[PDB]
Amino acid sequence: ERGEVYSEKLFTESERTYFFNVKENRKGDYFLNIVESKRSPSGDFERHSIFVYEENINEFESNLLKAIAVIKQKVSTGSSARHN
Amino acid sequence: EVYSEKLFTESERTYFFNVKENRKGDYFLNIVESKRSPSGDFERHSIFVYEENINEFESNLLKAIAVIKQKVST
Ligand SMILES: [Mg+2]
Repeated sequence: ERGEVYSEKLFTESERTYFFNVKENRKGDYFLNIVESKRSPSGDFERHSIFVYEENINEFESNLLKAIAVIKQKVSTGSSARHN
Repeated sequence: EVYSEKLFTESERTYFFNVKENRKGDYFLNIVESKRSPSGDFERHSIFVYEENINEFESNLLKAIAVIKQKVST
């Protein structure tokens, strides 16, 4: 697909499915498009879409990594330890 | 609300990076894009990611971002 540089889909075990897209504009600049597609209880599809331009990618990335770190800090890990 | 950071840009787009806690105590990420219309009204685009999907969401986001970062350094 012309104008579409990269596209990946992520299914989850929840009603949320994500798309990670890299598109090219008229000038040849790239931009990111993150889409969440949520299936409502009724069966309708809600699409939430965020755009990030080439110029703000670095800051977007470092801020994403900082927010995710807060969650990764919280989450319980793999640990003679016996689970279940 | 566990964490909240705002990213201003030199454009009509502002981003929010939020970490919230639900009833159960599970964390979730919320990425918000605030788009400023010429009139002065704000468009809010919001994405939620549950704790259990955070690793896969992050690695997929980083793979897409890397594609852009590789272009700009070429
Ligand atoms: Mg699913």
